[PDB]
Amino acid sequence: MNGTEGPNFYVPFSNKTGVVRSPFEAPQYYLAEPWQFSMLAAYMFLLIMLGFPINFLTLYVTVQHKKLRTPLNYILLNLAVADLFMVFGGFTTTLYTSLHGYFVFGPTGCNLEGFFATLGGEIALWSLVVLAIERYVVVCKPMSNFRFGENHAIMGVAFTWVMALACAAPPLVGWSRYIPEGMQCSCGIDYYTPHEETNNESFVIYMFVVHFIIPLIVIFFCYGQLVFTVKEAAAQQQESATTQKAEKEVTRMVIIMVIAFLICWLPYAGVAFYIFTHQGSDFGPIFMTIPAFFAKTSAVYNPVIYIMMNKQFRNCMVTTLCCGKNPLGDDEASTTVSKTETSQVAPA
Repeated sequence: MNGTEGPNFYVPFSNKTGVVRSPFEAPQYYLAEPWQFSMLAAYMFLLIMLGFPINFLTLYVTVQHKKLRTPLNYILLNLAVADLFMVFGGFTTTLYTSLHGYFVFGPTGCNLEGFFATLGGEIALWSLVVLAIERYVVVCKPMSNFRFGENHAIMGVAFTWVMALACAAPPLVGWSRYIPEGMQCSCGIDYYTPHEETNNESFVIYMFVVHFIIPLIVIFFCYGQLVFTVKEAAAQQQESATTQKAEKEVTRMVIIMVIAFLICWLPYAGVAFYIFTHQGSDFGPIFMTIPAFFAKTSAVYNPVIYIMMNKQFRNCMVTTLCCGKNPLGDDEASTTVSKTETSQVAPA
């Protein structure tokens, strides 16, 4: 093979020189400099330092605050949870793996990186499939009476977790295993070899069709059906008594989360596919590695988006720090939500 294969792994590098050992048992410092793996070791550490306290902050604020109860805040809390799963779970393995330069926990450590990432990566995706259908019913209106209430929020969150576990789990009972990637610090599904002992040429097609390409058509469909109804446009301080202005401000954030998804995943999906088509071709370590760790900023953007645009949530998380007794003058145009302050608006 152009790229070396293993019984339970695959190192993308030539072995005519005769240096390649198992990423589980041995290091991989022939793929790069002695301080090149320190990048990843410092990258994961400085990412987990900003991943945990933002996801835990989002978790602390959303549940403690009242007005934040629509499917908007349920699903984006589900993401904050799904993202915190990664920072504490899958990211800590690859931090400790990148600290040594190889999976010190064995082939089990490959799963910790490959399980939490594939799990959290799909909850990031299928959340947008729930949020895509939310725009479809309330805005485009096939059924004008129907609207996503609190019931469909939890069924949406429950729906996201079922799809993620139907992708991440199956690899662990004789199906396509997780194999180290590039510098062998990130660990993803074996699309590197036609390992027909465990259906590595077959099972890879399952995830790229069911757990990927269908969702993006669903999101481009709802974004596409909004060719007439709600195109990219703006409005003043309030509309429909501070309803449609705040509602359309969420519509931005719903179909902005798909924009950020496409930026922080296509790069991995393009390279991961490039290796399936070319099964064991002549490609280097850096070519594949960057994609993976680049893509491992999905445990931070969903919180950032949930904060940055939505002014309904901006004023909420600030109040938890000090705990005051009344709202600011600029406000949100629909009363700001706080722990012991004005989380209230009389409906009209």
